[PDB]
Formats: sequence, structure tokens, C-alpha cells
Amino acid sequence: PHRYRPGTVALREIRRYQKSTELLIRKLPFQRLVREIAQDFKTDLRFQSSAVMALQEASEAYLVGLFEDTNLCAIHAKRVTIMPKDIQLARRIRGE
Amino acid sequence: HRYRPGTVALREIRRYQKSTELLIRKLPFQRLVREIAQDFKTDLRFQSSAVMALQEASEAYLVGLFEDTNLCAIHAKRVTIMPKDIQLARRIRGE
Amino acid sequence: RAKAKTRSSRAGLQFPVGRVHRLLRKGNYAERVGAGAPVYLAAVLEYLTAEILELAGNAARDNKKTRIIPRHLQLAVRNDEELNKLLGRVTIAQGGVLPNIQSVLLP
Amino acid sequence: RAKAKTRSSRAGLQFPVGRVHRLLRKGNYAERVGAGAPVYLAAVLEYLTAEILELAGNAARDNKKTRIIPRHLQLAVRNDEELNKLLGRVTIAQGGVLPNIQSVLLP
Amino acid sequence: VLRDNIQGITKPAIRRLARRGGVKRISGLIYEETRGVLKVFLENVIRDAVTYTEHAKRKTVTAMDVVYALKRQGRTLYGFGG
Amino acid sequence: RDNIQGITKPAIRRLARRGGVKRISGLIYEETRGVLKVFLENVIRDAVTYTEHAKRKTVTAMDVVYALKRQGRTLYGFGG
Amino acid sequence: RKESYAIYVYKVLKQVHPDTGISSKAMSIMNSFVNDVFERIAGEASRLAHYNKRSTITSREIQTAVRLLLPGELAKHAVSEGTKAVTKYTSA
Amino acid sequence: RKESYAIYVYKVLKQVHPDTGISSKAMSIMNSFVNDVFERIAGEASRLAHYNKRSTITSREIQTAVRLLLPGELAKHAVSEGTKAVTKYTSA
DNA sequence: TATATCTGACACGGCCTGGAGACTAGGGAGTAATCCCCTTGGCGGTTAAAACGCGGGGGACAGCGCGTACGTGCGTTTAAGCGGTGCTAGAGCTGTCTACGACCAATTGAGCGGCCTCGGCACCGGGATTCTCCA
DNA sequence: TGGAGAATCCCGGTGCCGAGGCCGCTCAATTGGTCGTAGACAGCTCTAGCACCGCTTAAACGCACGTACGCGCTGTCCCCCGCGTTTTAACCGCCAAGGGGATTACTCCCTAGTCTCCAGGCCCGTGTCAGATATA
Repeated sequence: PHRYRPGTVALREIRRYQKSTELLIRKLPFQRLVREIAQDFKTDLRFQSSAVMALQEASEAYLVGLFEDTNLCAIHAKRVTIMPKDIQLARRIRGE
Repeated sequence: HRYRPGTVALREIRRYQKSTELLIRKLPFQRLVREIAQDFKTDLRFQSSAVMALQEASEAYLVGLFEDTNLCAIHAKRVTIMPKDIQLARRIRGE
Repeated sequence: RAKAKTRSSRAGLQFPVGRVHRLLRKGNYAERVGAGAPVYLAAVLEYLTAEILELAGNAARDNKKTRIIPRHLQLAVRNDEELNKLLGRVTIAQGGVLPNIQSVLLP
Repeated sequence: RAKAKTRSSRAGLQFPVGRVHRLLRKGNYAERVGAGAPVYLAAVLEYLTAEILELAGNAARDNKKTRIIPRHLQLAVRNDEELNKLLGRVTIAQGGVLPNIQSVLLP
Repeated sequence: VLRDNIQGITKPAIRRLARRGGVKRISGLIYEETRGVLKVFLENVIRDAVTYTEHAKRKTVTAMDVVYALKRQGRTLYGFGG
Repeated sequence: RDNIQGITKPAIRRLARRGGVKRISGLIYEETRGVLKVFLENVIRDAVTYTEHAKRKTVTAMDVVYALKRQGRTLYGFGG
Repeated sequence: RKESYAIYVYKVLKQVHPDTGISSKAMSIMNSFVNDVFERIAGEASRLAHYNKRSTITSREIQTAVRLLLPGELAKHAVSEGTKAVTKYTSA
Repeated sequence: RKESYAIYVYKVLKQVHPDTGISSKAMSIMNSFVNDVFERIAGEASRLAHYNKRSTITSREIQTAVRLLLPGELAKHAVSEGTKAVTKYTSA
């Protein structure tokens, strides 16, 4: 049959998700995560929809920027694979 | 009686990490500050406390940058720090 | 009386001088606001609005779009060095990222 | 007029309620300042001052010195996680850094 | 009671977020660390948003509260009011 | 002129020893000089702007403190 | 009721790009940008007025706040149109 | 007539560490620390007043500012100390 | 780690200005009531995406050789640094006046809510153009 | 080096809904005048910052030796990518309750403003103790 080399599908996915502006995390699991986080602080709490999309946009942007710094850390270690010490190094340098 | 390569560096680390004194000579930093400030306004007066404030801020910034540079160096499985480590640290920090 | 002339019209501006003056009074910044301060602030705000909008329209024209979308504003801000320095701490909603694949990842 | 009693003595504090009230009034924060806000903020400032001074005195006795220097304040701030989070963007002059050597550099 | 919904942030969703950041290969230990990073960031935003809501004596967290919580920590979001 | 060479190699070595760096390359020093020049240029330009707003010809330590506070580099013990 | 820059950004767009429209989300982003830059310059001018023991925000405070906040060419240009606007406002 | 927080840090230091002095540079640092924390809390209280369309700063605004800025145990103990001071002021 | 000495920063001890006491006034916010956007719980189809599994290939990782470039010690240079003097810009304080901005009131048109309309653009379908892998 | 399944780019038809133009009006900007006060401007002091010379001495600079270390090459095996199948939970639509956001009247307590009074914090002077130096 037809089988692509490892990297071509990943590079096409990189080009697609860098051209697009859509939200990548599914909306309802993010809403449930937001509500279970907020229920540890105040009980019987409501949320506007725009608050949940604001949290989703901020979280997606923060994770994408963290993955950019993670990729640069992985390239700095002569690698093309991101590993958790790259994430820990990026958060240590930023100061989180 | 030559020491091993690295132990004098370790005593230097433990000496300069236990001290509060400024590691840059005062007059070259004064000349550098006046040379930089000449490009923005001609014939500026400088208080001594302003130059000491600039030296303290610059020394703290360089010490923090060298800590992040050392972290990048160990992340690259290496003891020697290189300019690519400084560039990676400033790129991650946002500069 | 005389004809009511807008303060933005006599200053050659489109942004409101009076609204900026009201927001400077009610914003608890200082006890007094000068006359030239809202004119200066409206001029700077109009200049920055024009600088973002010109590059956003150029990005929309380069993508064959008549209309400015948030992706066009992100492409305007992040492709210019000065506006990216001004808005480096700011996330544009529905703006995406610039197309930037690293050189070691490409074959 | 009766005897004058200070507002800091009524709240059991050493930090000045009246000075904090005056600094809130002339600092252009709000148009009005309530009665309990200077008392509350004086208490908060007194508690944070007390915490920094406790850890600084402990660091001073750890170095067998009875006078607090900036190095003792730096060792007080950065060895506590909450004060390091509060003062992470703060450089203390003549404070130095804490002695840390990474494990790969030890012989 | 909502429990254990951090697994709703799926492995292909983290892969898509890494593809947006320009990542060619992802190790299998990345996803738990990404879930922890996302959880820490979300508690940091949501605690401030709930504090802003509680100061107004409200029961609904608005988009203003999230915008002010992100503006507080230097992660200002445009488009949701300001 | 040529006052960036006054920030010598042992001073950069000393600042790296304070940062816990065990081994230093020979190209660290030019990069450190450029980094220090950029940082000093930013803080000095902001302090000069603060001075020329105050109609003064003397850069006060208050101006340096406010210049560093504008960049989130708050300095304690200099009258701030 | 709700007050925003819903007509001036469109005016600037029409005098810059006369055949280009704007969407609702993009216009909300532009309104947020104008409010954020206004808050930055006004807060810097208030802080400058408090540093020099002044109770007035003049055009000079806004000028040095613009020089402090904006990067180089943007600050130089914004100083130029601000000076031109106050000169035209005083002369007319 | 430069006002400073020197005597209050004297009083607090002698209250908790009686046989312990302090230096002048440590007091410049402590004065800057008190001024910085004061400016931070008062600015957040001003923002809380402006967000909820209020013209006064009360104990609730300072409480919410202390909860926003200070980390967890620091925020809890500072809120407890402030509430104790407020009820001691009101009851007496 | 232990025994003597020195010195310079630091804790303590009359005036003035700002904080407290008492009163007055007015307006901001708390409380109550109500009205309706809008938030959540839920049923149901559906279809898209998450999950699981299997092969395989390419890359993380470990080991090893080598060549070189920082570490370190030593001798020589040089200019930081401290003291001391001198002098002149200018930081800062005070007095005087004047322009300028808050404030109040009457007027008026600019902008916002509401409503109707038409074309910009997403979507679907077909055709031409790479495109990437393999023999 | 050249051919085939698949993705990519380009072009024409279709429908829709969301921006965009227009009108009523109301509310906030505009104009006019008054007054107090913040700040512009001149004068003067005397603080402190620049300028410069000597010296002696710590710090820097140059050179040489060499060994730790960076870096490239090779092998391996394992772990993650690519893709087919299944299942499972997201998504959209419509749907009702019903809690709570948002608005309005009022009414009252809380806080700005003011005069007076006094006492706490502040500048200056003094002396005395806590580190740094000194040595083994």
C-alpha cells in the first residue's frame, strides 16, 4: 500500500495547525476541567460561556508558547523530540 | 604542587557565592555608563548612588543570566557554557 | 452663542478628545488634566490604530480578503518588530501563530 | 476636647494608621478612603515586616551576628517560598545569592 | 461532583497544541507533564477570577473576571472586553 | 570610547562564578559585554528620559530605580 | 449605553484602507488595544506627575510617557503627530 | 522632612527579636519593601474599586487585594491579622 | 578556633507640623423589589474524533577516540583606588504673580440602540498542479 | 533517474448571516464666565560632582604546559509515528425551569471638609559597642 515516512505527516500537521486559528482542545472537557478546578475554591458556582472561551484561548496560547520554548530546548540538546526536562527547563528559565 | 583542573573554580564558586561585594571595578563601569549616556544626552551629571544602583542591577542581572546559562549547559549535557546557551536563555526569558 | 465645534475637529483628529478628557478625569490619574494632554493622547492612539490597521489591511490584501479578521491583526502585530515589542505580553484571541518551522526539523 | 489617643494604639499596631490613611488619600487611588482600610493595610504591612524580620534575625543568628545586614534579608526572602514568590522581581542590594552548586559539578 | 476530568485533555489535543508550536516528535511522557502545567496555570487564573467574582458578591464568573485575572499576571487577552 | 573593554575577562569570570558556572568558553566575554551593553542602554535611556522630564542635568538614583521598576527589575535599598 | 471605540477605529480604517472592512471580533480587539494603550500612557503620566510632585497631567507628561512606553520609531512618530496635534489645536 | 518607616521597623524588630539590631542599608531595603507592598496593595484596591464602579476603598477591597497578591499562607495570616485589627478598632 | 585592639556606624536624648477630637452636610452604597437574559440539566441522532493495536524505522543514548582549548601557575605591567585639594555647575528652597483649569449652568448635535438589507465568504464539487515515495 | 496514490492549488455555483447604512433621541460634549491656586520664573545658597596629581598595590595581562572535555563517529534497540478499525463521547438542536444579573427607588450611615490643639516623629549631637583586623 501507501505509507508516508515518519516526519512528513507531522510536518503537514504543523503546517495545518500553524495556518489555522481554531481551538484544538475540545470545548466540553475543558469546561468540565474548569468547573472541577473552580469547585475546590467556591461551591455552587456558575460560569459564563465567554469566560470558558477566554480560559480556553489563554490556556491554548500558553501551552503553544511553552511548546515553542520546549522545542527550542529540545533542539538545544541535539534532539528533535520533546521530553519533560525541556518543559522543566523552559519553566525554570521563565520563572514559573 | 599543581591542583586538579576544576577545584580552584569550585573554591571560587564557594567564595563568590558567600560574598556580597561587587565583582566589577567601579571606574570602568562609570566610564561605560557615561559613554552609553552620551548617546542620549550630552553632558550629563551622574550621582554616585545612581552609578552604584546601575552596577548592582547589572551584576544581579548577569548573575541570574549566568545561572540560566548554566542550566542550559547542563541540559545540553555539558559543563562549559557557550554563547548558544546565553542566546537560548535570553530567547526563553523573552529578550 | 457660537457654533459648537468638536475639539477633535480643530485638532485634526478622528479619535475623541472629549471622551479621552473625561476618561482622564474619571480614571483617578491626577487631580488636574491639562488641555493638551487629551489631544496628545488621542493623536498617539490614532497613530497606533492607523499603524495596526494599515498592516492588517495589507495582510488581508495579501490573503485576498476584503475584511480584517483577528488573524490579520496577529499577522500585523507579530511580523513588525515595534508592534511585537509593544504587544509581546498580549494574546490576540483567534489569532493563531506565525508559520515558523525550525530549520533542523525540515528535511 | 478630651485626651488624644492615636489610631494605631486602638488597633494594637506599631505601624501608623494615620500616615497610611494620608498616603492613601493623596496617592490618587480612589475618590474616597474608608475608615477601616488604613487599619487593615497597616496590619498587613506590620505582619509582612514582622515575617521578614523574624527570618532575617534567624539568618543573623545563623551567622553569629546580632545585627541584620542586607545578606541576612536576602537569605530570609529567598529561603522561604512565599516571600520568594512575593519578591521574585525584586533585587536586594548588597544581598548576594544563596550558595548552590549543581550536582554534576561536584567531584 | 466533577472528578478526574484532566484526562479530557486528550493525547491528540496535546499533540495538536505541539504541532501548533512546531514540534516534530513528542515523547510519551510529555502528556502528563502538559496536563500538570495546564492544571497549575488554570488554578492560577481561576483562583483570581473567583476572587474577583466573590468581591462583587456574584455567583457567576464573567469574562471580565478572567480578563482581569490574566491582565494581573501579565498574560493579557484581547477580544473578550477591556 | 571603547569602554566596553573595561568590563574585563576576570570580572565576567567572577560574575559567572557567582552564578555557579564551573567552566567558561572563550566567546562568553563578547556576548556578556553585548548583553550588558543592551541592558545598560535600556535602563540608562529610561533614566535619561526620567531626568529630562524633571528638567535636570543630573541622573539621580531615583531615576535609575524608576527605570528599573518600569522593566520589572525592582531595586531595594537605593531609596526606592 | 455601553461605550467603546466603535466608530473612530472605523474612521481611521476608512481613511487608511477605504475598501477594507472589519469584523466584530477584530473591532473588539482594536477597542481593547486602544483601551490598553490609553491605560498604559495615562498610568505612566500619573506616575511621572507623582514622581515630580505635580498634580497635573500636561502634554509633557504624555510625551515622556509615550517616549518611555513605545519603542523607537513608534515613539518618535507618535511624538511628531502629538506635537502637530497640540500645535494645530492651540493655533486654531 | 523625608518620611520613612524606620522607627516602626525598630518597634517590630524589638518586639520580636529584642537582642537584635539592624543596619542602615537593611532599613533602606525595609523602607523600600514597605513602600512597594503598600503601592502594590493600594493599586490593586484602586483597580477593584474601578471594576465594580465604586468610589471608596474599604476593608473588603484591601482584603481582596491581599488575597490576590500575597501567596497562600501569607495571604491567610495577613487577612487574619487585618481582620483582628479592624475588629479591635471597631470594638474600641 | 582562640586571644587583643581599634574604629565608625549606630541607639538614645527641642520644636513643628501633621494627626486626632468634635461637628456638619451631603451623597454613595446598602437593602428591597422586580424583570428577563441566560445558564444549566437533559433527550436524541450522528458522525467525527479518541482509543487501541501492530509493524517498522529512525533517533535517543551509550561508548570510544582524539585534538584542542580553557585552567592554572608565575612573572610583569598598569591603572583601579584612596587621599587630598579646588572649583564651579546646578539641586533645591523661597517668594511673587499670572495664566489656566476646576466648576456651574444652558444648549445642542454625536453617538448609540434598534432595524432592515445585500454581498463576502464558507462550503461543495470538479479540474489542473505539484509531491513524495519507491524500483 | 522517472511513474503513481495522494495532497494541494485553482475556479465556478450556492446560500447565508453579519457587517453596514440609516433614523430617534438623549446624554455627554461644547461654550461662556468666575475664581482660586498650581506652577512658571527669578534669586540665592551651598551641596556635591567633576577634574586632577601622587603612590602603592591589588588586579589584570601575557605566556606556557597539559589534561579534562567537547565533539564527531558508530552501533543498537526501543519507542514513537503512521494507519486501519472500533467505540465513545463531543456537538448541535431544541428545549424548559428557574437562579441570578441587572436595573430602580430610598434612605441612612459613612466619609469629606474645617477649626483647633497638642504630642509624636524628626534633624542634630554624643558617646559606646559590634565586627574587622591581627596572629598562631
